[PDB]
This record gives sequence, structure tokens and C-alpha cells, in this order.
Amino acid sequence: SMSNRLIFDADWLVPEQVQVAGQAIQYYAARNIQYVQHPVAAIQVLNVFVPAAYLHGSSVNGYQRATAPILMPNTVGGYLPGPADDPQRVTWPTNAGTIQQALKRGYVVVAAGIRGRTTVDKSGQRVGQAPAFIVDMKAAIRYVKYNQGRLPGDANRIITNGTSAGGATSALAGASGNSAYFEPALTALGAAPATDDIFAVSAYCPIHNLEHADMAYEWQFNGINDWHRSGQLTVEEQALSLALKAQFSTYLNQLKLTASDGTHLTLNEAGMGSFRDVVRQLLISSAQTAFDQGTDIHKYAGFVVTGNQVTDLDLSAYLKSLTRMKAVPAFDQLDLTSPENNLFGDATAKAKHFTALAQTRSTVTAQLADAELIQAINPLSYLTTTSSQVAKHWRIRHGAADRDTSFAIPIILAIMLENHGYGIDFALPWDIPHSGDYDLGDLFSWIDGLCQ
Repeated sequence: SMSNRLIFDADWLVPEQVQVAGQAIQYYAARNIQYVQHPVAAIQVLNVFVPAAYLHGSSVNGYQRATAPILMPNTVGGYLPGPADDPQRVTWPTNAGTIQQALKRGYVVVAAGIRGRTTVDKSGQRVGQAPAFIVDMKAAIRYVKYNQGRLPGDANRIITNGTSAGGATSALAGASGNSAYFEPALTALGAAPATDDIFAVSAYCPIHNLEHADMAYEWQFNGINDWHRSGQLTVEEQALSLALKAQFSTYLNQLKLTASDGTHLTLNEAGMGSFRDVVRQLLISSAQTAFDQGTDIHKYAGFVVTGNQVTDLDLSAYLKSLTRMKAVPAFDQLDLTSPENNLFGDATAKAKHFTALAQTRSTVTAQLADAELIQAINPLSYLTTTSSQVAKHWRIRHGAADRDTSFAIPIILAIMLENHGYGIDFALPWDIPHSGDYDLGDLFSWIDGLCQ
């Protein structure tokens, strides 16, 4: 209710410990904070965890109470609800280990609970479909920034983190700071009267750009007719696949992505061209890094090794050995059965299409989601320029063995960021599946580079 003043009190913080690599890591916790005045779901609470030194006037890893980065991780996957995380949490989903390491690293951690597509209110009505996930993430950010003076950590150094749909959540928070589109929702929730632009984004395999993901998926996997997650593509699916693949070239070329030498990255009618060479070069770089460490890259097909150098890659052979995960279309299923279809439902419709092709070829009675809504939850929508409500610093990872979305999807994001002058640290880590938080040493060195 409006009795909730959204004022954080450090007196709420209570002392705890957790063991991190043979050491006891001391921190303070304040849990189950209602971060808006009018929540619609029990999941909308956040937890605050603070390195113990900050309540005792001391430092950790170059940081103090006033200056520490604020890591804001989420537990969203599959566009499902993401409960407020906890270094003591053992129940799925959780990145408790990451929180434990962040606290050792000196970061304040604000872990917010986020509605998702299966969330219902007290009346049993759906209240967690799009754009609930990003509204909640923004509301939690506003809570933190409103409480800059009272909450340990520097609200000007918020770094979101998430994997999969959670990675899209992180990327979207970074892309869409203070966008007016979300103001009516945030007002209805009674979110704190503060900004929601953030400092930096960490994203693992962000499942985003949903309205173009089917095109990218078939561009990558057409010609591979069996999928495993098992099935075999139907003749109708094969027809949709070849078309979706072709459409990807038109979409890609119109983005006007540019390489370092200023050349337009493109694809021809057959889906071949300079853009495909970039994808290939990233995978060759991934392989070289692994080879240099004594990894047997020949686990997968296609790599040409000359002496000690990965000199080329037969991309089709690599993809055949990797295997296709999803059927066709991969995201906007004709029968409305995907997590993304359900994400785009609302209190009236359990699921919707979000592409012209699937709507036109729908095998069930169906409506299309609103175009502005689709656009609003796509991080790319905000990046057509070098804006100042966009976070300046990005670190994106997508595993070279991750087949949940095409490699082109995170690559497009990374290049668009670069093209518009943002800081972007990007890679496709070798033999990594759909997952996140597996390279914390490096993520934390990146954060420290930005913040110390």
C-alpha cells in the first residue's frame, strides 16, 4: 500500500556467513523487501546482501560502503518467474554461488524477484506476461537508486546479470533506461520515484530479438532436419525453414551492421557473405583459445588446423556435429506452444504470435501481440543510436555449443553496440552449453576494470 514508503534502512541488515573456497565470507542480509507499493504477486520482493566490511567502515577489493558496485542478478529462465536469489538458496532456480563470490569480491548484491509468464494474482489471473519481467527489473532498480543514500553500494554502478531470458532481462535493462514506454506500468505498481538507467550489463546467452529469432535459427540450422532437446522436420517445417532462412538475409542486410574497416556486413540470397564470415571468425577464435590450452577441438567437425593455428572452419560441418535443438519455427510456434508464445499472452490470451509468418500460418486460432510491445522488449530497439539512457558498458557471452538461439542473435547485439560507440566485450566460449556464470573470474575482472 502507500504506507510502504520504499525507504531502505541499514538497521535491517543482519550478519551471516558462507564459505567461499576454504574461507568464511562474512556479509549482512536484508530479505523480503517489498520494492513497490502496489505489488500484484508475492514474488515481487528483493533481497539485499552486503559485504560485512561496509557496515564496519572498512574496504573490500578497493571498494567501500559508498563506492562498491551493485550487482543485480536475476534468476529468470524460459521467461518464467525468477525468485529473489540468496547466497543461502539451494532450490532451483538459483545462482547462489555467484552471489557468494560477488560478496567476496566486494560487490553489494541486490537480488530482485521478477514475475514471469506463469505468475498469477490472488484471483488466479495471469499478471506475469510481457512486459512484467522488465517492469519488475526496472522497479527494483528504481528502488536501489531512490535509496542511494541509505543502501550500501553505489547506485551509479549498477551492473545487471542474467542467463538466457534472464540475460535478455539484463540486456533490456541496460538498453531501455528511463524509457517512457514503461512509465505507466511503474506508476501503477507504485515504484520508487527514481531513474532506472544502469551502469553496465552482463548477459549470458540472452534470448532476445524474439521477432527475428526464427529467421536467424533457420539461417543457422536449415539443412539439418533432425532436432534434439527428439524429432524429424516435417515437409511443412522444411518449407518454413527454407523461407525463414531466406528472410534472414533481408533482415540482416537492412540492419546496416558494419565491420571495423567500415564495410557493410551482409548476406546474399543464399545466406552467404561477410556476415557469415564474422560468425565463422568468432567460432575460429573460440577454437583457437581452446586449442591453445590443450583442448581437443576435434570434438566437433569442420575445423582446419594448420600447425598450431586454427586457420579455417567448415561452418556447415560444425553445425551438423553440434546438432539442431529446436523445431520450426523455433520461437513462434504455429500452435502457440513455446515459452515465448506464452510470454506474449496476456490476462485474456494464454499465448500469442509475435511474427507475421506464424500468425499467417497459425494452426490454432490466435492473435498477434501488439507491435509496440514486441518492439519494447527487444534490446535492439533502443540501440539505433548512441543514447545516454543506454548503459555504456556491456559484456556478452554465448557458448559455442549453445544451440538455444542462433549465434547470429548475440552477434547482432554485440556489433550494433560496437557500431554505436558502446563498450562491448564479446565472445563465444568454446564448448559451453546454454548456461551462465561459468567464468566469474573474468566477469569480475571486467567489473573491477570499470569500477575501481
